[PDB]
Amino acid sequence: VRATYTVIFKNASGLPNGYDNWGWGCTLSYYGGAMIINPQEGKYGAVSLKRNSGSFRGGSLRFDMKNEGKVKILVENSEADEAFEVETISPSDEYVTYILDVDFDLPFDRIDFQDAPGNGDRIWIKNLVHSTGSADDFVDPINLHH
Repeated sequence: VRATYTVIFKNASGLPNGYDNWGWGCTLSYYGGAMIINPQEGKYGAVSLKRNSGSFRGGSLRFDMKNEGKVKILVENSEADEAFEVETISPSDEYVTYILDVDFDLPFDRIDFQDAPGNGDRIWIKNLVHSTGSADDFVDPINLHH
């Protein structure tokens, strides 16, 4: 089957078009094309990118991230009140591109980036894309565009 790629955002100057942030305990800013999340210490803050209409199903999530502390990646189904941890990512000083399988058995309409250690470490995200296909079959439209 042909995979469907959905670019949520490439360079960000604000929240992605068609998305809200249903997170807590962070302030967000935008510079260099990154969504810059500054969690508040003690809050275990998260951005929870909420798709205003419709849902994704399985597949994979791709994004560029750099991060001062561990970052937990999750997805949620709002109607079902269920969250699913996808991955925890170690600190990195430089952007890394991740492509991760989403093994959640339900559709998801939120994607979360959470300050796992709760110590307020900043998180920088660019180039967030969903594919209906697997992480291994991902043909990256961001790098192709370059």
